[PDB]
Amino acid sequence: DDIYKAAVEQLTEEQKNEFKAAFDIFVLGAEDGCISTKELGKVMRMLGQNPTPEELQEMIDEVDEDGSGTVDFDEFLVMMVRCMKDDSKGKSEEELSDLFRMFDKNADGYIDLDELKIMLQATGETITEDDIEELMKDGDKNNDGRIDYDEFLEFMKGVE
Amino acid sequence: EEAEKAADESERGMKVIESRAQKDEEKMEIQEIQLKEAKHIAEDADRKYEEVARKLV
Ligand SMILES: [Ca+2]
Ligand SMILES: [Ca+2]
Ligand SMILES: [Ca+2]
Repeated sequence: DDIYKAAVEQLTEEQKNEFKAAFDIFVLGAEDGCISTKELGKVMRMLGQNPTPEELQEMIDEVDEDGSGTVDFDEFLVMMVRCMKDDSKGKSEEELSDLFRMFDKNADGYIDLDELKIMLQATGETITEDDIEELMKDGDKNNDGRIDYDEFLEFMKGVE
Repeated sequence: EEAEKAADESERGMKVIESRAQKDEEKMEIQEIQLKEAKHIAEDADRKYEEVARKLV
C-alpha cells in the first residue's frame, strides 16, 4: 500500500482523469458502483487473460484501503499503478547489517524509539507524530519499545 | 415480365428477411436477459464465497 499510494500521488491530474474515465467504463452498468471480483474478471476477459477467483480475492485484498471487497477510484489508482515493482532489489545482507548497526548507534542489539526519532529528526523532513507512531508500529512488532533485527528485517518490505 | 418476376422475388425476400430480423431481435433480448441473470448469480456466488472463506479462516 505504501509504494502503491506513493505511485498514486505521483500520478498527474490528466492521468487521474483518464483513470476515473476507465473506472466509469469498468463500473458501467454495475450494481455496487465499484469493481468487485465479478467486474474485475469481466474486465480481464474483455482484455484476454483469465484470473483465478482466489487470485482475484487476494488482489482486491492487496489494493483496498476501506474494507469493501471491491475496488473504488481511490483503489482504482492503486490497481492501475502497482505495475512497477518499487520494493524490489533488496539490499545486500551486509548493507542490511550496516543499516541495523547505524540505527543501533549505542551498540545494544535494539533500535529503541529514541534512535528512530533522532533519525527522523536528522533526516530534515517535517516529521509528524502520526508518522512516528506508524513507523514505530511497522518496525516494533511485539510492541516492547524497540525494533530488534528480525523486526527491522520486517521493516524492509515495501521499502527501497 | 422480367420486372414482375423481380418484384415477386423481392416481395418474398422482404417477408423472409423481416422474419429473420424479428427472430434476431427476440434472440438478442433473450441473450441480454440470460447475461444479466448469469452476472447476478456470479456476483452472489462470489459474495457467498468470500463469506465462507472468512468463516473458514
Ligand atoms: Ca474498496
Ligand atoms: Ca540502540
Ligand atoms: Ca520489538
